[PDB]
Amino acid sequence: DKKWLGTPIEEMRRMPRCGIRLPLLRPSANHTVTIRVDLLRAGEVPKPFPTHYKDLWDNKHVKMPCSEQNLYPVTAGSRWELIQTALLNKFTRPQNLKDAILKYNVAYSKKWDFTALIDFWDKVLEEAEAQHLYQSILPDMVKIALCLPNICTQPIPLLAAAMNHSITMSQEQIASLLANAFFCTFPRRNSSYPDINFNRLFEGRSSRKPEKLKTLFCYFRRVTAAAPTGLVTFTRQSLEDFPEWERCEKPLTRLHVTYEGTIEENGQGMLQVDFANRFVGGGVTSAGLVQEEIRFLINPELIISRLFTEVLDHNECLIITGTEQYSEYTGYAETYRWSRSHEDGSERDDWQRRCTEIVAIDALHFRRYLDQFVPEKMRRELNKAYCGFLRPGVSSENLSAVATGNWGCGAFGGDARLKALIQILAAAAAERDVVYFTFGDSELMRDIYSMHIFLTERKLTVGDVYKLLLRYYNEECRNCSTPGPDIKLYPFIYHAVESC
Ligand SMILES: Cn1c2c(c(=S)n(C)c1=O)N[C@H](SCCN1CCOCC1)N2
Repeated sequence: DKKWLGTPIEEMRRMPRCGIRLPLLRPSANHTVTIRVDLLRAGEVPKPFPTHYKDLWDNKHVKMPCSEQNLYPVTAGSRWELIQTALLNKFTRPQNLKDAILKYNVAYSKKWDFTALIDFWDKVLEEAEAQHLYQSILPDMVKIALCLPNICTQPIPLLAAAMNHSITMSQEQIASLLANAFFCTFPRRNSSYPDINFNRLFEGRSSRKPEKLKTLFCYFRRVTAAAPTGLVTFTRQSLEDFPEWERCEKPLTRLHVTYEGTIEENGQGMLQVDFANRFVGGGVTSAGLVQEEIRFLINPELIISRLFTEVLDHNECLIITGTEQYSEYTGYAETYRWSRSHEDGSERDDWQRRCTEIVAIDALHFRRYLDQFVPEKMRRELNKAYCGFLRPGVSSENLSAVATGNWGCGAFGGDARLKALIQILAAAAAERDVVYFTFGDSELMRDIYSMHIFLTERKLTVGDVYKLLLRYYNEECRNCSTPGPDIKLYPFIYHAVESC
């Protein structure tokens, strides 16, 4: 019968109910704000700040395609003018769009294949849908792209390694930027930053790509038909000091665990985990289609993090507040399908951000299964998850539950039961409750619940549990001569505590 165990999800903290009173929104040395805060009003499109376009072309800011420094060989010409001339042409066939995009990407005319785009337009879409694409949706996308200098007036700093910095920008500004990424307009982006131009979406034979395309066009149709009115914050967070895990005296927090539901639907208002690549977004603009890529497609405002977010080091994460859901889907990887348009019902905070908080924390890839039991590797994951969960200067009463699942399992070779306990410990250290979705695995739900209530009823601390993990490594893994150990982790823990 039972679909969930533990503390009722109803009893877990959610935004906006649990939220702090936000301080007044204002630009500072660690907070770039690209709109007029004095004109920010519910239901109104934000006004860019500053009024006129200002340009920075350097190694600390986004290089905007509309910069006067974006040049091409003719003598130097303005590539932004070239871009306008190429994209301001009628499209009636997919070749026309390929040819347009290549005019200002000439070096790539033999490298970039547009097969997935051609197949999408010709062999996937209905003729009426193809007609709406080229008569309406693509021209509306060109227009919002070419409007970039009036929209995105303020230089956008890169979220570089080791920076603790926030960018708050309008959903409209994002739309402009992402329309540019679709048309592959971002200069010098074709090494420690993810891809942002969408050229790899158009390439290859793949049945994923039509579905990706449908998801993104669903977004593009919405935001070019009627401007979104809210804001989005992107915060790179980088911690210097990490807990001494073996000395940590904090108790475990509450747990709800279920084999039904999703982070995104059932974890509304909670800190939602993105099972990230260290290049945020992973394969979203290319071949990937699992948990991160899906989330970046149905909430495409996440994709713009790729424009400005340097690859995550071990002590870093990216926290994104206010992205909106535009699509629903079914399946994943080979069975992923775009279903329909989604009307996001989320409330907005006092900064006009959707009450949706997503954190990108990248797990390690374990080519050898036992490697993740090595203390250094356990600590690495604990500290990554901890950095992703901690909100310095906020009381625990005001922190939502963490909504997560089988982080780093799948292609990355994580043990689900180890990673569950890791996330439980990190959450406990950050003084947050845990809502854990096992994604159909009822046995995993029962196991995580059983271990959690076992440790809770015996009042073991974070440190107590971590020490038991070290004992597991020292007795069962270290001098282990086979691919897996003699005894599994949870049984080992039960026997070791029940032995005391
Ligand atoms: C929406 N969603 C969701 C997943 C999870 S685990 N949860 C909790 C969730 O809410 N996986 C996916 S697709 C990739 C499947 N692999 C399953 C094993 O783990 C790694 C990844 N989508």
